[PDB]
Amino acid sequence: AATSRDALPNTEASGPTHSKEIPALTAVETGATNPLVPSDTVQTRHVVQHRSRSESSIESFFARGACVTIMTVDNPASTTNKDKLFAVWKITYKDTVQLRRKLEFFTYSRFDMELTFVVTANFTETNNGHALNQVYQIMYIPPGAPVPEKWDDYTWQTSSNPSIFYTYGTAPARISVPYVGISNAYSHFYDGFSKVPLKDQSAALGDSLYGAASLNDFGILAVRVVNDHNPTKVTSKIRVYLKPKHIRVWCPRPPRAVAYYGPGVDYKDGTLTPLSTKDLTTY
Amino acid sequence: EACGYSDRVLQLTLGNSTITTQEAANSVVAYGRWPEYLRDSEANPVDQPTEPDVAACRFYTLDTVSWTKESRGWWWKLPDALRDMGLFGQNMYYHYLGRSGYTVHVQCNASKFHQGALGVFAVPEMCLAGDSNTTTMHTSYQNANPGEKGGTFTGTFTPDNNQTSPARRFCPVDYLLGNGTLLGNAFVFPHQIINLRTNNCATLVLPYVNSLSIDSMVKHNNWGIAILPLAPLNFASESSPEIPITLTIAPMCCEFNGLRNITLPRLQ
Amino acid sequence: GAQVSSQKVGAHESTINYTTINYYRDSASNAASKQDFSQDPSKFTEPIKDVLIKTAPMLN
Amino acid sequence: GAQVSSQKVGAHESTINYTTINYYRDSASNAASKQDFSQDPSKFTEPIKDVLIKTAPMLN
Amino acid sequence: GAQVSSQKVGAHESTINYTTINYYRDSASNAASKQDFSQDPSKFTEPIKDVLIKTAPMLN
Amino acid sequence: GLPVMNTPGSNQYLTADNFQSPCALPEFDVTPPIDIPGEVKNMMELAEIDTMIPFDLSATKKNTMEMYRVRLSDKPHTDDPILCLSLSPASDPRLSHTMLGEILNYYTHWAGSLKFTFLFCGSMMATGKLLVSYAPPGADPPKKRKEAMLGTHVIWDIGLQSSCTMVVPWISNTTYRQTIDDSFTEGGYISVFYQTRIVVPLSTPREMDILGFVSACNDFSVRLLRDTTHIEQKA
Amino acid sequence: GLPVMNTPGSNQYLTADNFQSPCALPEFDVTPPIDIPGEVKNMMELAEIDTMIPFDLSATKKNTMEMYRVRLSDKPHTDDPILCLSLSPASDPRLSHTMLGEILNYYTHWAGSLKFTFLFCGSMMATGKLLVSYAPPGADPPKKRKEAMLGTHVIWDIGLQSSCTMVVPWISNTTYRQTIDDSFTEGGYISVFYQTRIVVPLSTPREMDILGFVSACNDFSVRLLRDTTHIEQKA
Amino acid sequence: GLPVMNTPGSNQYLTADNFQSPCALPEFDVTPPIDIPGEVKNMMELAEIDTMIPFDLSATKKNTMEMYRVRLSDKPHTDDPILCLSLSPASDPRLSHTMLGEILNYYTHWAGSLKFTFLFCGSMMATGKLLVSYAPPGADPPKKRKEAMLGTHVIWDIGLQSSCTMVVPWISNTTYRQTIDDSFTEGGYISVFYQTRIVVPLSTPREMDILGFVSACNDFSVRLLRDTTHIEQKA
Amino acid sequence: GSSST
Amino acid sequence: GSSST
Amino acid sequence: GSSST
Ligand SMILES: CCCCCCCCCCCCC/C=C\[C@H](O)[C@H](N)CO
Ligand SMILES: *C(=O)CCCCCCCCCCCCC
Ligand SMILES: *C(=O)CCCCCCCCCCCCC
Ligand SMILES: *C(=O)CCCCCCCCCCCCC
Repeated sequence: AATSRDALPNTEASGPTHSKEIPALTAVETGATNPLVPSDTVQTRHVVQHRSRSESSIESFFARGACVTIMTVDNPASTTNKDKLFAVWKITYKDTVQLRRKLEFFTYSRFDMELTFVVTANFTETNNGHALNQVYQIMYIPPGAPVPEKWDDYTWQTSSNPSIFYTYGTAPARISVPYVGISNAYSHFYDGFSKVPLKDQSAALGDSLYGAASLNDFGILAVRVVNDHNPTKVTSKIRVYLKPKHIRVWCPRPPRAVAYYGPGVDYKDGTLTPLSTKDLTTY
Repeated sequence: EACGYSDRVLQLTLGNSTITTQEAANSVVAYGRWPEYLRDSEANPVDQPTEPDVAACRFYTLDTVSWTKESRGWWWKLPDALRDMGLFGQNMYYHYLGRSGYTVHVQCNASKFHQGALGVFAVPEMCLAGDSNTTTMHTSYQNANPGEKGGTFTGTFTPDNNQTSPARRFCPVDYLLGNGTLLGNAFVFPHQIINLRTNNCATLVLPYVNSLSIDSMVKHNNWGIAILPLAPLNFASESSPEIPITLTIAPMCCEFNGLRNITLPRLQ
Repeated sequence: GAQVSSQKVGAHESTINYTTINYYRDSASNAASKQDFSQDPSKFTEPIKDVLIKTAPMLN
Repeated sequence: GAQVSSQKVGAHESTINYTTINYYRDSASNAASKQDFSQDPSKFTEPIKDVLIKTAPMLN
Repeated sequence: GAQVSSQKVGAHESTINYTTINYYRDSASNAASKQDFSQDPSKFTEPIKDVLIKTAPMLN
Repeated sequence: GLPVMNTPGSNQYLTADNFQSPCALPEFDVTPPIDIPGEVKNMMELAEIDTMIPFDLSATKKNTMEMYRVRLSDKPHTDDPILCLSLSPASDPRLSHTMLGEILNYYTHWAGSLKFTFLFCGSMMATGKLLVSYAPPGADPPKKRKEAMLGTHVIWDIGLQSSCTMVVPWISNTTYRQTIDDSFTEGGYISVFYQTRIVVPLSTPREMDILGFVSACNDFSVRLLRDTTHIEQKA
Repeated sequence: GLPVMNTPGSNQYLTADNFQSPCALPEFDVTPPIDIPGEVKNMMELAEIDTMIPFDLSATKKNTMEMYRVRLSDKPHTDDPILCLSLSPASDPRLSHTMLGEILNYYTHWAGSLKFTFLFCGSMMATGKLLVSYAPPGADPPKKRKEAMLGTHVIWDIGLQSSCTMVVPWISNTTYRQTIDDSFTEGGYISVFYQTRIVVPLSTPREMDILGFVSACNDFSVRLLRDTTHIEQKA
Repeated sequence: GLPVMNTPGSNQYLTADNFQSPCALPEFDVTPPIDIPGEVKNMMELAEIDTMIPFDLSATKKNTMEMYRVRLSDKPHTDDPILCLSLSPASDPRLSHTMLGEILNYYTHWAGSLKFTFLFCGSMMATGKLLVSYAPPGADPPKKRKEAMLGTHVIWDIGLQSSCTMVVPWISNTTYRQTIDDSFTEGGYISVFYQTRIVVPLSTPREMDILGFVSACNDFSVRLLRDTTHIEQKA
Repeated sequence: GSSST
Repeated sequence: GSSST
Repeated sequence: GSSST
């Protein structure tokens, strides 16, 4: 029944003491933190406490859209030697660092995912030609479904994959997704492998990456400009924002202290000294 | 208690095994959850589970290691450290799936004239960092899984530069808890400290923790045990003191699903 | 199907309320209520088997 | 004319509901309710004239 | 959760009312009600310890 | 007008959305339904129907009637496999094109129990005992009866009841498996062995076929709808 | 259509907004939760757990295990500090990387009482009395026991209860302090002194370490969520 | 979607609008109010407080302390004015910078009664009777006691009650006057005269100052909010 | 008015 | 439901 | 109709 926006406990007035009760003395070897409050070691006045922990609830701590990737696409002249660029991104929160670090204060999590898409475009060649307003197709390709090989091949039909057709210059696109994990929670850390190496099998055959579970965890987003080729080339970027709604988290962890180095917990030489010089008896 | 009972004096009995201690600092139950069997409401594989009970839920003692002034720390993974322990290991390798909780009892006595403090941490999903700066996530199954001998921490990161035949092992730097986070914060994990003047053991009761009700014990370790000297060993005025550290661990409420022929892993 | 909840009113100019109607079948589409619960830190701050009484010796 | 139905709530943060009002005369304009029924597979899996008892011989 | 208040009707063509529904959890998001109170100026115009009777000498 | 504020998502077209829209043919006289036999309410009903497995996809037998026929003979007892198959119902080439396999290829995730039924098509005079096996994943895939025996299995005695069923019970670490080859969500091994041997009298064919069928149990389900790879339209 | 009038804010994307949006995977079969141990409901629960302070950030001790060790010895009594620390839990380099410090760096404002617990790691034979001090801000930071004594303090007697806690009570002018170094919202001074001296018998180490821990009290809170400076992604 | 039709006004930003908008800091822990003395609920409360008039804006006295001092002396009786002032509270240079004048310059319209209080600052030994006058507009502005007498006035006898108040009653054709110089909404004339003369004994200053104050009565109001001309920001 | 399912 | 001022 | 929290 205690809610996140409830006020914290009042300070009760306490006077002088002389007893066998020893709140100040403890033993951290036990694994416990001493539950003390100011009235245990100093004289206090009565204060009616109004402050609350509302903004540090798990939901409120995460209640923000974070950028997780930038996808690049274009629409060139038909005469180009290089193919029309469509983008393919393997969904993850580990390409950027900020949301990753926040989620990694915890070992496991459950949440509904809100994805918001901000789309910007520009001219590249110092031309004077124009381009009519672009429509973009953001196709979700779940693990197993055919990945596009060309900006215009059959897969963009999307009979079953979810697609967003976004019109340039309109409000940024947005969809929600349920908790889609194949486990009862998302694992931010997996201390294991996806294969057991057997003795009767070759080393190559039993091998797999440390800490990786499903190779294609959540599938792909594929993005294209739906408009046909245009004389003047336009390049666009799709910025993807992830917000974890309706979230639950388990098993707290110390936050990432040295720079991220890949999708695992690995660290690079030369980045291992976060702390700065400060003298023991200097304020 | 007025009839002599103490926080410091405990007896633990599991199966045909008993541990006594006269210098404990209470004992810890991780996240306040005692180990339990998998409930029908949370169950997933439908076949009748194997539950070996006293045959596997008993205290197994691993190889004793040695604490010296140069020790940087030790680590073990569960269930890996127990993979060769009597009928627990057998039940593990014969089944696809398995889940288990543990009582971890770390032992280290000295004398009223020695000093030092070991932080004993139980970490869920204790993913450790690799030795390479050319490839991430490349620690081999064999090196990730030392069995009962465990591994150790180092004070220095030193990258494997042999690109022809890479070592493919962890390089766990102690002040970074071997995983890129600061050791001073490891206390948010279930822990006890063996501070020689106060206590000669640590006892951690660990529930099965995972994002699943049951999983591959052979592919995945649920818990990591990390022991690090928070305050170094010291004795009288000797330059080279040594005291032993012994781990005894008991599986608890372990059950297994998916029986077939025995798994024979490539461990070297 | 309207949900009427109260606001915690910070700066002031009765209970002031606000209204919420869900427009979609899937709860995943819903906004966050922010009507969240708190809990005691004990599973992390006092994970010990024998209950700690802070005025007493932690070790006896 | 509002229809109030419950959501099957998957991830959690009572019954959570949602509201639906039809804006058009033609049922063809309506969204899909997704409030669908299941049936037994028997017309395809057991199309036999004499009822099958699985513990018994299929042929006697 | 609808709030129904009356308008002070200036130019005319019963009580004419208007409706307000708050759409957000945070009272900070709310519009201003303009349903404000007045007070007596005394704390500024008569801050004296002994109550002033205007027909009487201010000094006696 | 009513004061309104346009939110993100405004004006997008999500192909999976579920909104109302204006009818282009108002007051149209719709033709009523009639009670056509064979109505389906859920795709898993189709997955619960037995369809036949193309077990023998050898270079010469694949894409011919022969791929459905597993050849047995009255040879002396061996502990060597008649067939070996991976429990990857949407991706193993022998399962992926069955009706179950096909429906699973429109979804990303599957879960539940399955069942394999074998039909003996030799003569009435032919006898035999076979061992049908399911080994959950994690060990060496069974290549000898000795290993297969240790896992889930049914010893099939051939006789008047022509067919025998082995149920592959849902035994998985994850709550749902992927519909692609994936080591983390691997399903293990289906295999068939000679328990004794096929025995025939004289004047009888010494070789015959068995046919195999797969279907889903009532606890079987799929999720996360997706496009299949089993059809395409190049150009 | 219903007459409507688009207001300011229309079509913007505020990253902190809280709106509904269409589901891309309708009728998806969600996997139920299980009762995983260790659920956290509020980040301040983590702040109430003791984590160890890197007190000695000297050029040679920083970023090594040694930074957590405060060295004491049995030298004759002095009134000079063992350590000196600013009560700036999010910005002082010794506090900013503790779990408390880390969580505070995602917020702009903090308030409430804190507590420092010290652990004596010398031998059982070692005795000693220390003075742990908190001086609220505004005067000369204590560099001698004489000054530190006059403020909030605990005289710690070393013995069987290995550890001792000093509570830094919430004593501030503002209702919330800033999570950066700021003179207006400064917190004052934490310091530790020898009350008597460490005394050891013969055959005993004459030098030892104490370890220190910080955690939040139940009246502690934070607000105004913000990005931390404790991680970055250059390029 | 619900059929809607965008009306005129859609997407504009009116700076005087009153709409809801999304909160950039959700669940923020607001600091409670405390009961600070001096709360104001309406700007007219400030207008009801007496502030001092800069009557003498001569080239040498303006923008100095001297502008507030109206000099009187014990000279023989005259019917000539001590001061003359237009009732244009927002625009006459002597009234426009008083607190009343200042608040009126944020509004276009004013209405209601006003009051002028004069303070005699000569010595106790100084006596005198003065005539304070208000002539509503439309005739020759009073330059002689003879004319001023005929309008609204108070004959002030100097004595122990140091001060005297004349109320300028709301007497207007329009329901509200403009806060600028305007002949249609002109307010008339304030003036002060010697009724008898200031008389002093010997050994006493023969010249002294009176100070004047203006404030609004409880029936006073303003409307149509506007920007003032009393501040600017060139460049 | 309102139906409820 | 509805408040009325 | 309406729920009230
Ligand atoms: C039209 C756009 C549709 C977008 C559909 C996205 C569906 C996929 C959701 C991905 C969920 C990612 C969750 C985050 C990561 C996991 O926590 C960890 N790597 C552990 O499993
Ligand atoms: C419960 O909701 C009954 C009251 C209905 C109030 C008006 C609903 C406003 C419009 C909602 C439209 C439907 C959303 C798809
Ligand atoms: C049943 O619908 C009675 C309650 C009405 C609730 C408010 C309706 C919201 C606007 C619908 C407009 C009409 C659609 C053409
Ligand atoms: C109290 O509000 C109950 C009556 C509801 C009246 C219709 C509400 C109109 C739409 C409000 C939508 C919710 C705003 C987030």
